[PDB]
Amino acid sequence: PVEQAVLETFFSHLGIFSYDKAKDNVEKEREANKSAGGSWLSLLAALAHLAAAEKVYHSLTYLIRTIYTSLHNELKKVVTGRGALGGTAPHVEELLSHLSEQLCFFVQARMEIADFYEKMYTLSTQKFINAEELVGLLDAIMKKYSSRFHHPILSPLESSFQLEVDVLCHLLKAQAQVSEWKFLPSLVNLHSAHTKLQTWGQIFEKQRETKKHLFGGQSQKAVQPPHLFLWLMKLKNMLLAKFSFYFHEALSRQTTASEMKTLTAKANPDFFGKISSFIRKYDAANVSLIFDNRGSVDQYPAVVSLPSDRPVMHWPNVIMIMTDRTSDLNSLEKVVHFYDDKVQSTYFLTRPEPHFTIVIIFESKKSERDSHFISFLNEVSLALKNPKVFASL
Amino acid sequence: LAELEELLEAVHAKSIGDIDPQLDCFLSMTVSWYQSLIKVLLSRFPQSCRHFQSPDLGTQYLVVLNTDCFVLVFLDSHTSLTVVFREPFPVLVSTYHHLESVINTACFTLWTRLL
Repeated sequence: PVEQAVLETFFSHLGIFSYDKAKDNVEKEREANKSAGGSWLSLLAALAHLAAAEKVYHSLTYLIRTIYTSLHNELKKVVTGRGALGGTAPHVEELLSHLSEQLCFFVQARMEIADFYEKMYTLSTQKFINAEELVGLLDAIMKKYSSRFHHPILSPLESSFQLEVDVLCHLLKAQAQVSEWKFLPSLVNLHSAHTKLQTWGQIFEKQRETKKHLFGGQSQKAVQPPHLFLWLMKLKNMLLAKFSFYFHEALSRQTTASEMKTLTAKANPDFFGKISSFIRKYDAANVSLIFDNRGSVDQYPAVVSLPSDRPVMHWPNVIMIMTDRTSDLNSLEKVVHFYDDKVQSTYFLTRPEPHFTIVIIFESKKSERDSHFISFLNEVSLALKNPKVFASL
Repeated sequence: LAELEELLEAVHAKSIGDIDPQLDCFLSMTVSWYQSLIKVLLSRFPQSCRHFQSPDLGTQYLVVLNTDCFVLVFLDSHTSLTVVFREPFPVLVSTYHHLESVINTACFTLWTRLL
């Protein structure tokens, strides 16, 4: 049937992020079929509204509920509008009703995803973000919306949805896995997220190639990816950089120092390089990122140590500083400064994570008013927590 | 290759996913990932790794001998990860230790592709 072909073309255009082309095609079909059944016109209008809503969601400018509710209401009216006065085939009417039900389910799923994105944007301002709760909510939403729009007509839309949503899940567990000092599942989740991003980029490049073919040989602007895709890529890069910073020793043990440094320099941000530069400039005796293994001296081992192995002599001093300043470290924003006259050592401790502590120890008397070390620690903590990516998402 | 195929028919092999579900993700690894893992295993343990390939290189078999138990990685370019035991699977620590080294090698290869 002509209606099925038009719907398939519109869905294919939507799956390639060509919302404008799909909307134009739907409007042209509705205008050319003004004498057709009312159900077909309602379906075309609902498809145009859904394409506009999908474009808005991809732009991520709503950070949408009203548009999704209107689209769902239109789809429900189309499904319940079993008007035989339009002359359409009964099989075509049943297919249209099934498509309307699938579109309503997809609209509800999109509204849930937008609500989750708004919640993430709101929680971006929090000092600490609970990745486990977000991952659980995403898994519950995916299970609720699982196989809700598995129609072949909605094939490219659903494939465009889950491959994104799961990608977000691939980030979320990673954000938990990095928090729990789990290297293997964090790496697996990062690889899955990178694969999903590459899959989305394949469709983006296909759309760009189609646009270039339609526009001829002119130097047309490349089809930029939507804000959601850019935010996901930035979050994946930040998570990979954080994992490289936390798992620097494991990666460096399998290669040479120069190769490890070159690999770390590619990660944005390169925490290891910045730490090394700060140590060289400030002549810091040691910089240690230690993960708390309690509940999972040995209880707080130095996961990362620069520029050498963790000083055993400064271990009990750091332990005492952490124990005495537990309340200050729990705020995850304050930096604790301690001075030991017996060893003449200056220690600056920060807690960017509830299970991770960054300690800079210098074999000299350093005043607590030295804003350079405090600013460096605050910047490192902000990079580790990564609230800027979620804020800009 | 023919002798290894004939010997595999009279031996007991169990997939990696059967022992631990967390390794099932390795069953979905790509052919390129399998080849990279095989190369990494050959480089790490050249003395204990045996490589058999078809004349057209369509089928490649990598066995990391421990000697009654070994880990066999089979890849068909035109993939599988199972532990081969001469006798039936026991209802032991050395076999687990051998699997741990292979798991670390597979984990190391996966981490390399992410950077």
